[PDB]
Amino acid sequence: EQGIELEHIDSKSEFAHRIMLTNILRMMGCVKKQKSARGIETRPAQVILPMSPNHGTFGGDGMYSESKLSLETLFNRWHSESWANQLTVCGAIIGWTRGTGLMSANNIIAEGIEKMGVRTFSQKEMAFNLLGLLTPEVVELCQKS
Amino acid sequence: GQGSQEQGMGMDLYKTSKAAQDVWNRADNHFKDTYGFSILDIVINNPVNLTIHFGGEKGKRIRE
Repeated sequence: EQGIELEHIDSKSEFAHRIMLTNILRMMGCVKKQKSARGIETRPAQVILPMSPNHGTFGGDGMYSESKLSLETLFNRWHSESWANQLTVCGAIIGWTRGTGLMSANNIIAEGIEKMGVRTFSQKEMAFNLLGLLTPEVVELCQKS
Repeated sequence: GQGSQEQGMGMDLYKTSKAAQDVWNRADNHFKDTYGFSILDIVINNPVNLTIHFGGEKGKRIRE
């Protein structure tokens, strides 16, 4: 969603939100039922939630922020509902990742941002970090908290 | 004693008798909650490979 502020929120925005929140919940919904059916109580699937820290700091992103913030409900519903044995939540707050090696509009300023003592990531580096969330140690953590 | 065991032995009795239903289920509930399989599934279907998984707080207790 580009150049879509509050007033310009329409079809596109709602549809994206349906993708970026509702169906993901329904997907977590679907897997729970199919696991509860076969009496599989002891093999939870780990859901890697793409989190943003910039919950509407930018604007023009339409219903991006709303989707990405609403996911944080799962960190409380896991305690309070009956699906803790079938799913676990692993919220990934993703930082800066430089895309390919051309001028994808944001790569030019990456250097400038790193001169504030920030570090930006390559695709392969961020991947490693996310694959870090599937290591048997943090697997155990998801299955406690 | 041992020896004489077929697929779905005494399952005819499980369907009818209330007392039978008590015995199997209460055992079956324990097999799931402690050793993580359905003894019924074993008797009824007689599978070839069964995989026990130790994921989640409940899985941990079964692994221990």
